[PDB]
Amino acid sequence: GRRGSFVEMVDNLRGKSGQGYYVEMTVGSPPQTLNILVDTGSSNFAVGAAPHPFLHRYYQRQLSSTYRDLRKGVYVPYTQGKWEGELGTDLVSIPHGPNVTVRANIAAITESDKFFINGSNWEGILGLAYAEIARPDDSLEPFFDSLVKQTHVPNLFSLQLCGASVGGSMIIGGIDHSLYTGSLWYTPIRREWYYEVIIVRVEINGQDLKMDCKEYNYDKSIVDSGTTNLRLPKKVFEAAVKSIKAASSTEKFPDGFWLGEQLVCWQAGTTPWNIFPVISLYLMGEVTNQSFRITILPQQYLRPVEDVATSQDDCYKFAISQSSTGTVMGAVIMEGFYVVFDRARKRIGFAVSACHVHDEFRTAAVEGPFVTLDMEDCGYN
Ligand SMILES: C[C@@]1(c2cc(NC(=O)c3ccc(C#N)cn3)ccc2F)C=C(CF)OC(N)=N1
Repeated sequence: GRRGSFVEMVDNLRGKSGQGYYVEMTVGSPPQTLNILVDTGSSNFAVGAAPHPFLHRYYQRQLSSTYRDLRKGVYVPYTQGKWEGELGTDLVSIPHGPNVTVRANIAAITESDKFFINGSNWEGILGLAYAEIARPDDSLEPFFDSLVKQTHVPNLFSLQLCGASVGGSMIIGGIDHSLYTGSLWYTPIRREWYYEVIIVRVEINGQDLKMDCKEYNYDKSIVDSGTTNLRLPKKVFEAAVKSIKAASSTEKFPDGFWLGEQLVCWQAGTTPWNIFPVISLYLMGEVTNQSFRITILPQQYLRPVEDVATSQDDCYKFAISQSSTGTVMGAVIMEGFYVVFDRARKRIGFAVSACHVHDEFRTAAVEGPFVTLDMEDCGYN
């Protein structure tokens, strides 16, 4: 397709619960196939390049006639573990994506810790965010930037994350209208580094948290397909769970559950969804003093934990958790919505996902417009 319909790319995402969403890619000539995690929270294209025992397969540079060494390394630490690699370029394509082949930067991973997941079916990570947060620096052109520069692929992508096997769609260079219902609503990308946005108001079951909105974006709010949780700043988390506790006080659960220190189980088929509140985030709109509201269900924040071998019941993780890095709108948010990363226009569109899991009483929602004053004061500097 060219606009509005891209049958080729529908259902091009796979994964497992809690292990993220991956797309099939090829690197080098002749083409080497790899499953690659779709990550809007980073900016490196990095692939396994050595026989780590967890890996189904890895990039074999020796086999590629189109491979070029940049004679430079890159060391990428995170909070939990790291990866390290050798920088180069090669020909990269997406079999179930646009019908093109691009020369892109590839970090050939040669050492890692707590990076590859044991039992997962991906071998690398596609950083979809901007050069500003690329490693080692902003001169290493991210994949999507190389894609847009070298081809006629429009400067946007969209994500439908569907939620042991998960599915979804990454529509590269377009939007597929079958993937959502109702209207897209757009929030401005504040700065092109992460996919930074501003949260303007928070409601639990319709009840405003009544916090200084500056808190909601302390020090950052981002959209991140490479994180499971809805992550909230601790002050906001405290307030949020306090209200979530109140709305659900029809039942009691240990404190640890709310901190994700323990899991909570119900007997098969009898999860009290209705005891749990909806969560609504108001996002800055396109227009001065105008906002919109996205609403998620317990279906989104209470996640099935499948691999619990010491229990026979239906066990769940509370997937809202505190943070030091700001708000992270991960899979918990994105699984409710069709999300349009409108890079050309510096904006992010949300619409009700045609695939989000709901019940017969409550649906995920995108609603507007609303009148919100002082939305700029919600940003942090
Ligand atoms: C570069 C990475 C990253 C992300 C992941 N992501 C996942 O493993 C993962 C798991 C489940 C879901 C879901 N749903 C999404 N991503 C793995 C390794 C990894 F290094 C680092 C962080 C933390 F700082 O956050 C983001 N967005 N990306």
